Parts: sequence; C-alpha cells; structure tokens
Amino acid sequence: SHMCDAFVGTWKLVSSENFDDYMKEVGVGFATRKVAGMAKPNMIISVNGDVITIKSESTFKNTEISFILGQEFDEVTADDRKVKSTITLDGGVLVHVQKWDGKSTTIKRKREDDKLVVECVMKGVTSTRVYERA
Ligand SMILES: C=CCn1c(S)nnc1COc1ccc(Cl)cc1
Repeated sequence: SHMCDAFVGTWKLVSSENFDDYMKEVGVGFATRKVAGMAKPNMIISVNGDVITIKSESTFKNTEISFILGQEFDEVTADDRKVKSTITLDGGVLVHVQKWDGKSTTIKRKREDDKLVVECVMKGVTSTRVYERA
C-alpha cells in the first residue's frame, strides 16, 4: 500500500555492464575491483513504516542501510568509503546520492518489467546492473 511496494523483496544480480569502469571512476583499487566485480549479490529490500532497508549479501561484502527518504545518513560502502548519503523517490525511481572527499556518485534503482535495474553513475561513466526476483 505504498508505491515503494514494487521494490520490496529479494533480488539476485543477473547481469552487469561497465561495473569495472564505474569502480575505477569511483577510485576503487585493483584488488577490490577484481573481487567485487566477481560478486553476484542478493539485494533484499523491505519497508517498515517510513524506514526502508536495503541489504546486500554477497561473497565480497554484506552491507545494510536503513533510511528515511530525504534524510541524510552515514554509510560505509562495500569498498570502504565513508560517505554521506541521501535517498529520495523521484517519479518512481529511488535516487541514492553518495558524497565523500568532495566527490559524488548517484545510484538509481527502478522497476522495469520483472527486473529491478540499478544505474550507477560517476561523472561520465555509467554502469547498469540488472536484478531479478530470487
Ligand atoms: C554501486 C552500486 C550498488 N551496488 C550494486 S548494484 N552491487 N554492489 C553495490 C554496492 O556498491 C559498490 C561500490 C563499489 C564496489 Cl567496489 C562494490 C560495490
């Protein structure tokens, strides 16, 4: 009974494009790029009241964020950046902006057919990561 409804569930990574180039743009080092690029995460999304939780479980590094839309929070990313994040809903798309060290990256998550498509942008470099229901 909320529009974030169509994101809720357990999702498994099924394709990725350009993720190595995105990670380079972000500043991820060689060994982390290689190990992280292998990972096939499951993404678990839930909602409880105003609080959204997004968990990522993988061979590389389990993560979990909980947040309220529009309200900034601290996040330690899988690659160990300490970032300040704000997530909003813009026309049905969850828009996640991460700021650190004067840099910014945006991760958009949207439902498209039976997929959840994740677009990660750092400057001119975009990676597209497609998830299907587990
Ligand atoms: C950015 C995309 C969000 N995401 C997806 S989709 N799968 N894993 C992640 C978490 O972000 C990472 C950032 C840098 C590295 Cl090295 C590894 C993961």
